[PDB]
Amino acid sequence: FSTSDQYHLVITPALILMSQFLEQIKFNSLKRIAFGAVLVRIVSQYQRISKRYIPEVVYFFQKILLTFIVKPLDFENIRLDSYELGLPLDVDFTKKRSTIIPLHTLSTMPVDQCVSVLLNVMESLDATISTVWKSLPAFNEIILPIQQLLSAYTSKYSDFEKPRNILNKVEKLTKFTEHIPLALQNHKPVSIPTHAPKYEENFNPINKMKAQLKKERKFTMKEIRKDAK
Amino acid sequence: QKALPASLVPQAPPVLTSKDKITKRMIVVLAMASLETHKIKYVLLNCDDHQGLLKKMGRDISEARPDITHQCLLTLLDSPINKAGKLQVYIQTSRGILIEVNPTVRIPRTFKRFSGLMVQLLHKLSIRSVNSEEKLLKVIKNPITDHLPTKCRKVTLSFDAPVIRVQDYIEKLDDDESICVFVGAMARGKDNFADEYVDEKVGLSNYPLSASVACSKFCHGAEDAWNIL
Amino acid sequence: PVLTSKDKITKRMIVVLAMASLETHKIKYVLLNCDDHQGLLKKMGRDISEARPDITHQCLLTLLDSPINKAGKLQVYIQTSRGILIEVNPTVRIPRTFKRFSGLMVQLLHKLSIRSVEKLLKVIKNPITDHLPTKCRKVTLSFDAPVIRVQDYIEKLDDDESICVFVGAMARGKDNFADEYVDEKVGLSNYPLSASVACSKFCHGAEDAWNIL
Amino acid sequence: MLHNPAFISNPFQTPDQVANLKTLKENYVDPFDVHESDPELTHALDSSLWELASLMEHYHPNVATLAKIFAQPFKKLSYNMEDFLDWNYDSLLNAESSRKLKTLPTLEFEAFTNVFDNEGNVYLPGVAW
Amino acid sequence: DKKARRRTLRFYTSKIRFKGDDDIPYK
Amino acid sequence: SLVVQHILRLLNTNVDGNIKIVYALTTIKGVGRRYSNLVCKKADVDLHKRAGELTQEELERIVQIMQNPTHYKIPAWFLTLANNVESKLRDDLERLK
Amino acid sequence: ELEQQRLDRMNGMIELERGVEDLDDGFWEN
RNA sequence: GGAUUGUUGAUUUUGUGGGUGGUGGUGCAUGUGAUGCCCGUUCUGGCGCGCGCUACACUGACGGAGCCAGCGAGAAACUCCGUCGUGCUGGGGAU
Repeated sequence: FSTSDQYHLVITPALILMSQFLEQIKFNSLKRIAFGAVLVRIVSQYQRISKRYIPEVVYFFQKILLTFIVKPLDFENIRLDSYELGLPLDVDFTKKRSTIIPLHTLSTMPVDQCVSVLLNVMESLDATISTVWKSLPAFNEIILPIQQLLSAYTSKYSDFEKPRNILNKVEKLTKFTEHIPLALQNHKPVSIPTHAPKYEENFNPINKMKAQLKKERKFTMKEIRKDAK
Repeated sequence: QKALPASLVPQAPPVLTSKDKITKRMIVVLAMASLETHKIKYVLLNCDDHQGLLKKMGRDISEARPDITHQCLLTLLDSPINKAGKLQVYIQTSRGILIEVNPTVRIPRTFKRFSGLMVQLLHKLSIRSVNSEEKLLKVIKNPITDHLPTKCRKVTLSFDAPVIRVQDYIEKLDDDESICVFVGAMARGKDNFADEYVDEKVGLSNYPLSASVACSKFCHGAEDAWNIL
Repeated sequence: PVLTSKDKITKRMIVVLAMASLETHKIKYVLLNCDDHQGLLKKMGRDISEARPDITHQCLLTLLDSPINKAGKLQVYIQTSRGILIEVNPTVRIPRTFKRFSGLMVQLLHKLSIRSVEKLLKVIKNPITDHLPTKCRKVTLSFDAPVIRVQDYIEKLDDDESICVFVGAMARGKDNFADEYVDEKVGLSNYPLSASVACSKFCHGAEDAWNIL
Repeated sequence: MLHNPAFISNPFQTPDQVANLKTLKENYVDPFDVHESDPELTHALDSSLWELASLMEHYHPNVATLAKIFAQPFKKLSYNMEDFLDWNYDSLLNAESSRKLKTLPTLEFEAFTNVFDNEGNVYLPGVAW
Repeated sequence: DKKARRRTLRFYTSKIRFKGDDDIPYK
Repeated sequence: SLVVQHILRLLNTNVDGNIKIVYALTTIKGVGRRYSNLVCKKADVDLHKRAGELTQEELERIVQIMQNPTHYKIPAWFLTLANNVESKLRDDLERLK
Repeated sequence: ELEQQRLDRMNGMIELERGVEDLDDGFWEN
């Protein structure tokens, strides 16, 4: 089916049903988070062209990133559902670890699995920043909470490179984008009112029946008088 | 720092009226319109359609062209100055009939239906809208000067007169004042039909200009002057 | 000099009356009109809304009578709706009345030629692009497009080049008739403009830009 | 806040006016403070609603249409709030099914060799069977 | 509460141009 | 800082909030000055108010007063031939000749 | 042809050629 | 062992796919041209010349109150207090 449509029979209920999962599901288990991670990928490609904004993708990203750093006491506006999924400090974050999540592993489910789910979620974040949020006028507002989260990632894990590249990438986008006051109610001036004329195509300088009676009755009345005269 | 207007919703600029004299404006007097009716049904006399009858009237067929008057109103009314509510058209028929053209009217594009309106207008003395809310074409009492704004500049289009820039002319004129252009829809004739009322005559180009071309050229520069766009 | 499609070097104004509805119908062939021939067009199956060669006449009338034409710096092309291209000689003096305007187009479309004793109106082979100047800028009139000052537009353009305007003679229709040839779309005014008004406004700007006067 | 008229560019504005406009664009900073708790000191009135502009790119069509109202003239005097309060994910899905107008299903001309990635053309890169 | 104010706003709700070369309607 | 008190739609009719209640309701078809006065008196809406200043319950009471006028004891007062002629006259004309 | 149709559908051209704005008639009301 | 015809005999009927503009014109080149260019049948009906009066409201409309004449033998306009309000409106009263 054509994903790049404003309205579709199957995509729109699927996307609405699907956006519900990115927000409603607790995502309090590695299986649950990995399910959400793949859910992100499909919605990302559903908008591979339409490039529309899905607020749940912002919400899902914020909690999962914070879920793996559990709290640092600096993000009290983010609702966490599990505090026991914090990644350990001993994690290397330099080995080459597969970011592809098999769906068959979902049934099976530790640190390596937790880290891999983080990357696949993390890699999707760069694509969303690079494509979708970059165009949006509120990019700085949308990326501001995410930027703070990744600063914790770099500070906690210096060796971990993925947040730094995206933090550098995020910095590049903000520099070029000109954050100017929005201007939308500039309207094209409306013309003077407009009416067509009313008339008769062939102009005369029961209604017809009445006139015929009047015209000739006078003729009748006149001619009787002269005859009687 | 300036407070914004309460309502940014577009409002059509007021339909200017002869009773209103204060507003700065642009009056165009299509002097010497060849508009005459006659029963065959009353039909607007034309140079081509009715040659024999107008000979029977004794008037020259050369100057029996309501097409020129029709063309001037089309470009004048369809001009984007009219859409800005800053222009009216007066028509001084060669017979001596002065017609006020409401800026809101829509003369039909086809000349045949235009002729239907003129025999229609000349006989009832008026034209009403399809919705019956405003009088669009109304004949008005001579002299033309009374209907003009109290403070107004009068000029005629003269081939022999010095060539001027319409944009520079209107810029140097005052603001509260208005400008009157007496355009000769007359096909060929001496340019004195508005000498009594007008104070000076100006040329628009070195080359001869049709009435439709000259008035259109005048108004386009006017919008460059007042930035009507 | 009377400008011709052969000469490509000279800076010239090409105003293109695209999608012109000048159609000949025989019951004898006569130019179709929205009002004169309503039942006949219904039998032909075409909508009478887009059956107005009237709109095309005034555009030619204002273009040909503009001062720029008198200065020998403007040419007009007419792309008929069915796909017939017509070049309008600048020297032609088309009739002021529409009835005589219609009588010429039936002669032109059938004879493919109107000669005087150069050819005043000539049907020519499509596409328009080959006839246009080699170095030439192409634009149309789009109401939705940003509004631009014509005088500022022509001034910022180069000198050896030329500018083409594809003006849509339709009563109503989508502004995609000349999308294939053109490189950009420009609006002339915030308010909608008639084909006659818009080109008359446009040609006035060209006269001021070059000081044709 | 929705629109600052000082930042509109006019075709008639003189070159000096153009230059002054660019300097104003460069030096602007959003003054709204998110951490201030007193609503009379947040400096929100000097800010603008860029966030509402993003919502007009919302994935849901009708939601995008509602956000587009800010780009349209404010002819409507008020909106009946009770018609917008109790909406849920279930209600939206039910409303989608109970649609007044029914449309034809469309298909994608683009072809993907594999729906999931391996462990030519892959639909879902990064996810594997 | 919704039903109460649903009654309120019924009385607040209020139920319910040529351009270019467009000609006047024929007849 | 918290103190809680232009148009309105009544009977599917737009009445300007600017006008007095009684004469704002007069615009309603079938509603006269005296009838609107009586309705305002029955609703216990003191007549001086503008249509805009009326609260919800007052508008509800006005609607109930009108929609059930007998229920609130409102007084009962408030709630071819031409061708034939032409043919006959033509016969008269012919007979006269 | 298909690419132009896809661009049209992305912009709100819905094929029964109506518009998305029409789908928003009474949706919020009920 | 009768798909189908009007008795008939595989000529059709049904379902799915599916090429065709062609008893088509108009000119061009000694009829011809992979020519250029475009794109029916039978009936049934078919006034002119003139008067007088009322309106286009705020000097007005509506609700109360106050009141003043003279002709002639088979009252109003008006004044006082109120409502309304520049909206073809509470003017207009045809259908």
